[PDB]
Amino acid sequence: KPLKGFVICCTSIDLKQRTEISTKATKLGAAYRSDFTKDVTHLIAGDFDTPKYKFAAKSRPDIKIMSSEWIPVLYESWVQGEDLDDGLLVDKHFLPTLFKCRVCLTNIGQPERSRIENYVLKHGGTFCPDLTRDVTHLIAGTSSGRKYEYALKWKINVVCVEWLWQSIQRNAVLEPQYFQLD
Amino acid sequence: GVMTVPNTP
Repeated sequence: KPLKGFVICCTSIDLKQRTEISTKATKLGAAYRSDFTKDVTHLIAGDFDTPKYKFAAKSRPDIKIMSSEWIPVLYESWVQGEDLDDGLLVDKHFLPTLFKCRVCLTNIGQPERSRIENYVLKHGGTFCPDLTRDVTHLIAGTSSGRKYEYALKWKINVVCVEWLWQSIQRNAVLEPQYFQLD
Repeated sequence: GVMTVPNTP
């Protein structure tokens, strides 16, 4: 049982895939949890914007946040008879740090703007030069201007750039209230 | 009343 000792929980995984992941994980030797219990070791996440993800990032940084592809790929490799690496593909299927983030900026000059786009791309997010209603985070130098006012109207998170640096350090999207502008 | 707020020129 390669996943002996692993305890897997899901968040923002569709019911069909959740069933697939639970069964394959259990057949690989893992335990499966519907609720986020203390013994969970891996959180398979389809989104950052859920109570379970927020709980992991805030209170359980020991827990590994995984993409939905991890268990299907590991399972197939295992039943195909291939010799599993001792890491069990975990290092290849961490959820990208800024997965599903769509990051826009305002009131920050060059080259800082160019560097921010570079880090958003390297850490798995989408960079948005124009504010749209689907942006998830507006990094603002000041709480003023057109992008900022439409972010308020569109209910978009407005954060200071430390949100980006600390999320990158943590390998998880941190919550926005911790990075609200003064 | 806009689709986007364009990147600051």
